[PDB]
Amino acid sequence: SNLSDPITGGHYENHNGYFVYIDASGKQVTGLQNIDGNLQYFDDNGYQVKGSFRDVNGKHIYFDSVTGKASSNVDIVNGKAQGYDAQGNQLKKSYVADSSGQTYYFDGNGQPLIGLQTIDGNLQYFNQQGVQIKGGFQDVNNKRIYFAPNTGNAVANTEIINGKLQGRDANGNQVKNAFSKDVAGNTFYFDANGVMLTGLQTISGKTYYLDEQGHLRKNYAGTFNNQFMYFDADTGAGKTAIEYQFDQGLVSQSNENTPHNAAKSYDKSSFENVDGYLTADTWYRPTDILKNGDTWTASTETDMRPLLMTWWPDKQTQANYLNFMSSKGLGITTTYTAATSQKTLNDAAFVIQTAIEQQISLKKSTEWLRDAIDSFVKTQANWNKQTEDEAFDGLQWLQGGFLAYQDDSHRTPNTDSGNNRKLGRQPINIDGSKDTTDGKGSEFLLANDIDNSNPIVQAEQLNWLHYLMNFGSITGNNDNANFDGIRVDAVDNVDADLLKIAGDYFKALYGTDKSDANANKHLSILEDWNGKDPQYVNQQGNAQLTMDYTVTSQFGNSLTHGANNRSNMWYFLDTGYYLNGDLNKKIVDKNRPNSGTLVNRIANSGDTKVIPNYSFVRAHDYDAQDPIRKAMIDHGIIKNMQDTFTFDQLAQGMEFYYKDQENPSGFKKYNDYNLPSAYAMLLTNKDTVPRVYYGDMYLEGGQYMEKGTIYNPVISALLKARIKYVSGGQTMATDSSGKDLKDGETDLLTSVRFGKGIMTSDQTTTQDNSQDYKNQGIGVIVGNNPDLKLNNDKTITLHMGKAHKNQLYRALVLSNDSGIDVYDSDDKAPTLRTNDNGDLIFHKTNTFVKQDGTIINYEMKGSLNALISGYLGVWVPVGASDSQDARTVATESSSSNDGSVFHSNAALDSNVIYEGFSNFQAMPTSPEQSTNVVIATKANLFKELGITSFELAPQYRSSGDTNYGGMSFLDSFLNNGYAFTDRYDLGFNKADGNPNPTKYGTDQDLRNAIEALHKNGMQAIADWVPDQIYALPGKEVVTATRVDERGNQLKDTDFVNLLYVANTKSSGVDYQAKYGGEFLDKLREEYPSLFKQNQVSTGQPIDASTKIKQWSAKYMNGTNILHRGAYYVLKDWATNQYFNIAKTNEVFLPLQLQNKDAQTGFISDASGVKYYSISGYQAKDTFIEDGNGNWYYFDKDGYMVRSQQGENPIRTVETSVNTRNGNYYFMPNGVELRKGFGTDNSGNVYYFDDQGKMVRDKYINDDANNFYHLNVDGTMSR
Ligand SMILES: [Ca+2]
Repeated sequence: SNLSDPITGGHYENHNGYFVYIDASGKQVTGLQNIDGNLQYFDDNGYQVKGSFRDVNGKHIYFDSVTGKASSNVDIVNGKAQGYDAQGNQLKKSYVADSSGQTYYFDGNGQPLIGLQTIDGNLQYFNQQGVQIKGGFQDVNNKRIYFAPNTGNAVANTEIINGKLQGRDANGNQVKNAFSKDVAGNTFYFDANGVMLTGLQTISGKTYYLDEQGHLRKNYAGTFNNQFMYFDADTGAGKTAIEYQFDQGLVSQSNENTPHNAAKSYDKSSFENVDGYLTADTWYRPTDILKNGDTWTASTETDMRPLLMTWWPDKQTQANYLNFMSSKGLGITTTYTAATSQKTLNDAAFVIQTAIEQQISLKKSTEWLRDAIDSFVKTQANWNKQTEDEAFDGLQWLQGGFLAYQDDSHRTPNTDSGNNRKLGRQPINIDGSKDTTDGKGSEFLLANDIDNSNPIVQAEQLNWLHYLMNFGSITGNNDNANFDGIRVDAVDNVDADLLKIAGDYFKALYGTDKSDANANKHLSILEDWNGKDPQYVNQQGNAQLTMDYTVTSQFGNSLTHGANNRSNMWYFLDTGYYLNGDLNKKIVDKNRPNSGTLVNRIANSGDTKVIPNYSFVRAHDYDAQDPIRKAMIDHGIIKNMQDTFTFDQLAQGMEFYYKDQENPSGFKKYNDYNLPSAYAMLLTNKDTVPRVYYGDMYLEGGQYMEKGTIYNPVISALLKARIKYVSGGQTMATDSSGKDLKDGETDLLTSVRFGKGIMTSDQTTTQDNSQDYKNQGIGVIVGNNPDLKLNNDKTITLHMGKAHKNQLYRALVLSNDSGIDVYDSDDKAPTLRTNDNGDLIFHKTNTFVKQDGTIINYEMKGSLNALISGYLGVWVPVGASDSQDARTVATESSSSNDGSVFHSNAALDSNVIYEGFSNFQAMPTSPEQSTNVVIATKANLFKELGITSFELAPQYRSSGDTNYGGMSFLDSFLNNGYAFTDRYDLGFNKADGNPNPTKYGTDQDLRNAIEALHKNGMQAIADWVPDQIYALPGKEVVTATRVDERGNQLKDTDFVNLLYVANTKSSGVDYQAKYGGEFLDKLREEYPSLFKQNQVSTGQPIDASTKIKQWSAKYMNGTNILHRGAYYVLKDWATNQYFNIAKTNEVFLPLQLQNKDAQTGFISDASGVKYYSISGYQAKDTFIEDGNGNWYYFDKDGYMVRSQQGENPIRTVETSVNTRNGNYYFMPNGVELRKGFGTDNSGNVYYFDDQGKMVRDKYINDDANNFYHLNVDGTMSR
């Protein structure tokens, strides 16, 4: 178990080059101590010991030289070596490696073994001091033995004696007249004189080829005797490759059972199917049924049987089916291989059929068989994800990989999109001009990706958008229960036309381009992560607000992420904005490489036009999802981030996450540092709409608003202070000039706001002579160094401005060693008065006086606790009225002719968005505690924090645990609303009348929540989620290619243009059917131009001429891989045609099923070799694999390709299956060379890969460390 009980909550300190550990108590630690799972030791002075042994109790414990952690070592004790484990026990009969990477083996007495030894059946050598010889020869006994580099085990090896290679075996004896290897893995042959042989050699009646170096060449084809010869993969022995290796002659399969097992009918009646095609788990209606295994009786429509009882795609599958069903008690357990004769396999299928009919009679059911078939099917690579090339790079990380659907009118016309499906039309690639680069958008994200490039689908997205912005009017005839603005989810993963469609809709219906008051009545945001999206959005007129990741990113590097090494606060300034960082001169740099922060705040007087934006520190999807899961992983609750977790599992993890977040130590493993300081900056910045995350205010798990966070009071104060004081111009500075700090420099950031009409440091009074400014403005000081101590001389200054000369200021918020104090009003806080120039001066030590109460002492000291790791001071002017409001109302006048919607100014800055949900909330324990019920009772609270818009979670009904194939995502099983089946169901009752809330409550709860926010003068934001939809219940057959997030075919995939069963069709009787397209006709009549205006990506306008009441594949770009297999849709290998039964004039079935004679096997004729598949058809223009694993290609004429004498064996193949195109090497018996070198008629050597294709223009490596190069023309330079 444990040598010492663990301790937590104490910091490590370093004194005089040594680590000390100080307890939670504040006590220095001596002796052996398990601290946070690591066993460590401190001597009597309290210093930590590293790379030395210490004696505690009966244990001799070594501690590591880097970490000081207890680990195994060997100590020379008195005269002798003795091994020790991590717990300090002398080891017996065990290997141990010491500090220097040497290995000993200690015996029963603890004494190391010396000399030659056999251990666990391994021969090893030890030097006279007991050390293990590794990676060298050694003359023990008469003999000479080589010992392996890591194991130290005896192995054959070669060395160069004099000038000639010699071979040494495992026993240390030289090798004479035999094959022997070397450590690398090369085989040589050594003659009677000991000397290695070269070239072509015949020994023991067999011929081997040794190259110039003497290496035995296996799986090597070439013309050695002026006649072809292929050298074996097993032993390298030469075969003439004249003998055919296929073991299956042409045989007829028809017999007495064929007419009985044939299909009753060739159509959808007698065959289970998808769009006419058949699947591996298809059941069919045979003409007759061998009831009970005795008597054949005509079948009744309900007597369905599995196709795999009677037919198989190939012999391998047949043999596997037989072996699998056998193991389940259905007959003699059989070891069948593809090599087993076809007659034998078919006979064995029938004894299994008989047994099947017996267990059907015995059980009076077929469900046991459904489960047996289903299980067997998943076993086969062609019918599972093994042929789907699961990958996790990029967005594939979420669900394991994507399939892009194709326009294929010949095979899958229902699924044809009518030449739509333009992928990756993100803002920067809206016109496809970056399709060949990484600037093509990652169109595929999650689930079923909707084709937003299709005009018809674009119209439907507008219908949905109308439905949300009139939700209340339509669903409750309540014109006060309507959403006011939107958030556009996943901007970079959809067609950017949607932004224009949304923008123009808002223009038409609300005149958002007419005034700031109209625009700001419908606050709308974008989830737009690309670093070039801000500038796009601004070119297109800011119809929705861009995020400002530049500021969120800098919070990450300078405050929020990591215990120690953080970027300086200097980086917030982006001094590069000005030429030569001339803060003195302030000349703007007109021509920089598109870099830096979106809005400069060094001296922002409102004089330069800037891009309007929202900003945040954290989000429901930023710094939440990963930490919450890392916490679960760290405590063994789940293994992987994509792992499925239950709600209970989430709750347990959440308890650790909370413990870490509130940790008094001040260290955070999963959670973010300095959130209060980050909000202090977020909430005082000019030219932004800040957004506040629910999960920084309340705890992210459990019930909605169940418990506030420790940050709540500080952030609540900042929010109320923002209403009272935050207006006017801004400045921002740091006691720093770059990455590195000079002697006095603290790297403390100073951010100031001046008051309503005050735009600069030196401005003394407003132009309009308003006095509002005097009691407004704010001062913020922040640091990222919890070990910050000022020099005695040093002074830190807030330039509150020449509009605030001689004024008294009081603290709103001040940090200290146990927390951050919050001062709710002037009387309770320390005051400090500004000088003649308007500066508040601060020293290492300060003596502040309260306005009436007392004298206060306060040090400018970095602190470390749960609320901060650094410094935070905020100061406000005393004398602020109780109802003082510094905000600017938005003006109804047409201020701008620029065409733009949003404008960054004091009015827009007066808004605050509250993102009011967390993805990790628990499900409501009762209807009364549902989020939207709570929001209604609590609307008041947010009015007083200055929230002007409430961003509600997506209200769409969760797809839940439903999972038709593939990886489920956390959105779905956590019911957060981002994963949904029905876009229009926002919590309606079941059709039987029973309640059916979402995670957030019923549809009435939502309308009440929205109204309540309007009664308190707040807007409601709808989450618009056009990228995807989950768990569609209806199957269709699509043509699919395996693709990465950008829709580019994976480099090494056979999955190209294959038929696949996907879940793409909606129920048709859901709320998408009720409300789909219903509002478009009214909209076209009222606002024609929306439907006549051309969209950029398509050159076309949106098309409301077709309505979408039911989703189906034709409106989709693709899906995450569904784990069904590349050939779950059944196909004949010979002709490559897929089976179908939809229309009687174009039926294709295996011939057995139509009571015709199916012949199968290889048959020679005067012209060449032919092959017939199990379904009875001739192989033409296709690759075919025999029962022994050999591959062949059959040409257009139906003949196996084979090399002729004196002619080039390399052939260029062009097939119906395009992926297989390439240069192949076929032997005289037609076998394809794979994973090996092949000589042409002229002596040039080429290499052919795992699948037989020639490899060109690359270096190729070998298991024995041999390197070769292949030229562009294919030849091997080597
Ligand atoms: Ca997409």
